[PDB]
Amino acid sequence: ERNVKGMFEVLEPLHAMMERGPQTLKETSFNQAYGRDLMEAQEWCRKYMKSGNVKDLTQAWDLYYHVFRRISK
Amino acid sequence: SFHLLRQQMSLTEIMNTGLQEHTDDNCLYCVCIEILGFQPSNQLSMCRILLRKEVLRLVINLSSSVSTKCHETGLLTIKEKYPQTFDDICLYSEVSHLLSHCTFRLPCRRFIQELFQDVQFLQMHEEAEAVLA
Ligand SMILES: [Zn+2]
Repeated sequence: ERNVKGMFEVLEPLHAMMERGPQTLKETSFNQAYGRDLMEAQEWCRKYMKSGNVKDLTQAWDLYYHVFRRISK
Repeated sequence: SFHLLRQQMSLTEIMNTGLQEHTDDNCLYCVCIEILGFQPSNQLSMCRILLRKEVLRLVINLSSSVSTKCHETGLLTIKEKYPQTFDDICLYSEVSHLLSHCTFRLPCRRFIQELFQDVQFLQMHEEAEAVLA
């Protein structure tokens, strides 16, 4: 649908609930595994949202696809 | 604003410059005009300006690595139908500059730099010959 403000509202509550700190051992394990990629992708998404250019969104979606392919296995 | 128009209108029907961040600096050729007295670039054979942003948007779509084979096939169709569109050095400069600022996978980066292998670059070599003697 080419809806950037739709996927933003889809995956920003995930960043919000990930920003309050892990509370269990499974959440700490998920943070230690994927938290750097899920932070850098959010940084690239913010860089895209400030100054609109797909050059900043392609790297964030590459990191998101890497995290998705590692989770799905 | 070509990325939004390309979603609804295809490649054959659009046929019936294209570089975003291209200046004198950061180009393989355009740096040498002021410093070394290079000749200005030739006028190539808006018939080629649209293919320039088409190949650039295909390469920047190739950076996300979501569906790389579709853009692989599209880039190879561009190469097979128009083999002289990969000859302008001012486009090689921008695709190398975008490779120098984004996250490309290694076979993807190898494919992109391999498409620019069988190139001549006659005009910059002969202008090096002209400034040489
Ligand atoms: Zn140039």
